[PDB]
Amino acid sequence: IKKLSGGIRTALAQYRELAAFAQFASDLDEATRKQLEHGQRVTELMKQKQYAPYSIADQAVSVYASNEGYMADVEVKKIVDFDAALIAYFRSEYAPLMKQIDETGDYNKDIEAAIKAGIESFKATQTY
Amino acid sequence: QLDPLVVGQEHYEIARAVQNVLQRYKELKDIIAILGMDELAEEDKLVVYRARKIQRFFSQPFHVAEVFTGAPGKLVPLKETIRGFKGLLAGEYDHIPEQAFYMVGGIDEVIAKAEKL
Amino acid sequence: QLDPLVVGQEHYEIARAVQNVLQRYKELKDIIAILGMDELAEEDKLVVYRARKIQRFFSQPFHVAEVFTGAPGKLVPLKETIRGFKGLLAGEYDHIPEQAFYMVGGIDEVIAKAEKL
Amino acid sequence: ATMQCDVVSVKESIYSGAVTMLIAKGAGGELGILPGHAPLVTLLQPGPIRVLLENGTEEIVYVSGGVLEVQPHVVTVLADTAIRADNLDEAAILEARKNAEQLLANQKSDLDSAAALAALAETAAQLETIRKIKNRAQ
Amino acid sequence: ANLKEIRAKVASIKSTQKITRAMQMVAASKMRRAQERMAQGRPYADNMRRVIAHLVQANPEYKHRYMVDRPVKRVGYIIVSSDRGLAGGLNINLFKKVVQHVKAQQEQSIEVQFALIGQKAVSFFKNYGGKVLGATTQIGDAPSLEQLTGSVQVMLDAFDKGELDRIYLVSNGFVNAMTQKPKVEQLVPLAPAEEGDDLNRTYGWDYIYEPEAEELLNGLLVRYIESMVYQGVIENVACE
Repeated sequence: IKKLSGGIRTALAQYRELAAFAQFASDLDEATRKQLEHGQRVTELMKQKQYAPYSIADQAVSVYASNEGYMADVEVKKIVDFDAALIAYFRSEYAPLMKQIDETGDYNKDIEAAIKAGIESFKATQTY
Repeated sequence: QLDPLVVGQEHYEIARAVQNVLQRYKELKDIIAILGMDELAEEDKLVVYRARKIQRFFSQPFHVAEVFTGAPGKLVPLKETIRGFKGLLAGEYDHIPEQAFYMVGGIDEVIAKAEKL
Repeated sequence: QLDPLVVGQEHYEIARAVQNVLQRYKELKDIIAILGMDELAEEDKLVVYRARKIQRFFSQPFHVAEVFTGAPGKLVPLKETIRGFKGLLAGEYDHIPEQAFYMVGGIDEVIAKAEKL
Repeated sequence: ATMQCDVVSVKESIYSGAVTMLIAKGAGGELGILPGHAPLVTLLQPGPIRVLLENGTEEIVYVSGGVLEVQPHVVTVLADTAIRADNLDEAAILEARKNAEQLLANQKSDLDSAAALAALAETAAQLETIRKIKNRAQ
Repeated sequence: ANLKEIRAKVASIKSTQKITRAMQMVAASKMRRAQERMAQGRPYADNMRRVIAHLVQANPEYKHRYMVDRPVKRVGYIIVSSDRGLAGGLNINLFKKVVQHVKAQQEQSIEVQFALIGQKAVSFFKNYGGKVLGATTQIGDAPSLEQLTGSVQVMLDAFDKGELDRIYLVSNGFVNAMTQKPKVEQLVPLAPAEEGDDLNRTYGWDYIYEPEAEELLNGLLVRYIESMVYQGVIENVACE
């Protein structure tokens, strides 16, 4: 959590700085446009239902997926559905990694590689 | 009491979509007064007719009042209202004239009006 | 005493017009300040200039204030005041600089001070 | 040997490269280009321009009228309206630019109006009812 | 007191000032983008000047009307301005200077004919009246060769009948990124300017022409003056 929170922190900061540019979307520069898109996506990612006590494994998976731009293609309207479906698929298929993450919370090259491989797998096998 | 768990998911979706459409109607008036409809072609006009019939659909004749109606029942269940709003949002009644929506209780009544005029 | 039955028609109309112009300028002040002055309507520019000249013309040197400023006092009959204000509101003095309306007596002194400038 | 073929229009110059063969259609009609030709100026009919490079590669550009100018050392053709003539017509291509320009103008007008007229007036709407009551003690 | 509405008003003013500065950045970006078109209009004028300079040097026998001057009794004006407002004091100061110019011309007992480009200009010119010869509107960021033919066409077809003698232009001088000085120069009475070139490097040969040179020459002058109007319009857009 400590090693992954910084990405969402800087994303929300840069989105809040230029919140007034979301009314043109026509001729703004490439960097500003990308920053606006990422800010919109992350601010839609923070949407949370009620009585849904996320553990740390799904939180980490979703945050890592958002950090590396693996959810950019997803339409902003269906971001919640994509996130929920991805979390459910990971829970159904990759259970031992979730148990290991929930038990200890450690981080390693192996954990990151496994999470990225699972995300790449979910990119095709499961449709939201 | 607009929790989707208790009021129904369809109820929540229809209510939110209708409110957003009405908000789109609300914002268009200033731009119309400034520029007009020269910009708004094939866009934001469909919302104009849809929210016109939406605003006219809230009208309802009242039982105790006798000055403007002959004590009509019009005590339709919720299901009729949700079904009608869903159908109007979908677009089956988009081509129906907007002035047939005044003083109507149910979808069957406005359909009978529309085929009458 | 400011009613047409006591002071006559002309006095009442002059006073009402002066107060109306001053109120309009006070209204325009804010949009003049925060925004520019170019975007204003031409009538608004005329109103601004006339109001500034009007508040300049209400100053007068007193006899008992000669110690403070060193200038002799002036006494103005009200007929000259009505003449000058009617001329100002008509638009006859739209070319006179607003500096010539400061600390004078009648409109003749205004003309002399403007010419000397 | 080759010869730098400079095409220029009022808006922009779209091509400038060394080419060897230039077949043009003047007032008399079709006429080619070879090195050492006597310089001349000729009105070009509203058609396309065909050239073949040293390797034989062809470059096609449309010109809707213009005056020619070719001479053994420099080559320049001026055109009022010119674009690469992938087809005998260019309206179906220029309409996209027309749509882009019209859309940008309409959006810019909307943005200017919404950003300025409503917002500044709303800010300037009510300020004096507070200034007039600064010294109040109630 | 109404303190709650004071904090609300302060928040509203802050938000509007933020969007105001954002609009300033957008305007700066558009200014830079338009400034990027500052260079491409010159080579056409250079080639056209060179070819007509050679044409007149080789055949200095017919003195054409477009680069000669005759006694002046009527002149023409061209105005280019903005389609909307909030463009600063640019258009109004430009029009103050041009009205001073025509007032100075009035003492010589000569009237003027003009056609303009811009909503503000037609509005303010109809608010005081005059003689107009055309109108245009809604040009936007990108003016075209075809979108700006009417004004130059009416000026040309008025001058060619002897009704007019000299035609000026009215624009704004983009002296650098943040300066402005209005300018007034003639277009139709083409005066010899920087004509000393191509003389020392004159060529003993001459081009050959299948038609008579007259149609080519006057087509060249038409090309020159549409380049003038295009350059003026884009320069005014960049300055505005």
